[PDB]
Amino acid sequence: ALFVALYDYEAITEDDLSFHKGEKFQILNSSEGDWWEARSLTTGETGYIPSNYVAPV
Amino acid sequence: ALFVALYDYEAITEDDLSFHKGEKFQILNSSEGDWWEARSLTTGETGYIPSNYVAPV
Amino acid sequence: RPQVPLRPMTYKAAVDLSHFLKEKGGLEGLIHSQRRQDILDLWIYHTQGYFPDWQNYTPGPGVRYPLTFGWCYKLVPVREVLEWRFDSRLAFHHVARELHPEYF
Amino acid sequence: RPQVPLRPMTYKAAVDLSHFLKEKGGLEGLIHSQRRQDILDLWIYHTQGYFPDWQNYTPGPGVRYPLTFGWCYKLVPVREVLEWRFDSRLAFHHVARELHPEYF
Ligand code: PBM
Ligand code: PBM
Repeated sequence: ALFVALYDYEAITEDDLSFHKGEKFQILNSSEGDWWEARSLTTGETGYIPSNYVAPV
Repeated sequence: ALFVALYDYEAITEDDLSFHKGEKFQILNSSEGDWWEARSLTTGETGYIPSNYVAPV
Repeated sequence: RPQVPLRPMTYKAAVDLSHFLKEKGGLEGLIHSQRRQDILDLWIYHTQGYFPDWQNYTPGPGVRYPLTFGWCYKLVPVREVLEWRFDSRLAFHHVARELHPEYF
Repeated sequence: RPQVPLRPMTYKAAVDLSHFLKEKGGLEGLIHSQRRQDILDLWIYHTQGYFPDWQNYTPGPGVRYPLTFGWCYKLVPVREVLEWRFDSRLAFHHVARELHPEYF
């Protein structure tokens, strides 16, 4: 179940994952709240994303 | 000119204007500030509205 | 659904919000919590455009009166556990200013 | 673009935010005001999802130290007129918890 970024997000913190609309992710953790831990399929970079900014692929 | 509602609104007073998405309006004033006075074509009522909730028809 | 344009608080707006929130009953007796209130204020900020810095109450202990004249809610005991109590006469009597002019 | 999901302020989040703002060259020296700060807190809240109730400083007079360990901004008098002053040692010395261990 991949996910796609519906908006752009620019992290300020280090653990957040910045991304652009259309980028696709694979979620690693989503039970720890509404900020999921995602891995960028494009770069292989992992970090937390605003779950409400992504939608299933 | 005429404007239309992009989203709904729910006023906390009769001096403002509640509405629904798509409601048309006649801007009776927009030089006061960002909360415009207008008349709902769809009801025939005047009240202030969040300018950013309505766009040109 | 954009955050509505900002707009200044005024006696009238405080009085209007009181009756509005009373209509959408829910604060009555609701146990106060800074978080519960911060949430409430942010909702009104996005929704109606009133910068969240109006609903300030007087010190404790006892009943905590609203500092913004027009806001018809006070915090009533039962540290001290409080609740939101609508007190209609707060629109005619600036109690907070009477008892705590230091905030004015 | 939706309001970002809410999340708790953290030591690491406070350290990054401080360095970020420092980079931005904003708060430094700026005269403090509840409004300016609420504006900040709301910006951080909208942008990063950190509920606007963490930026509390210690009681004056004198310098007010942040209770959030990791927030590198302190308030330095320059009611006292205060100025936001960056101090990276706050990420290494939780001053506020010593002056006021009760808060923790
Ligand atoms: C509700 Pb009176 C005693 C001006
Ligand atoms: C919801 Pb506040 C403490 C500017």
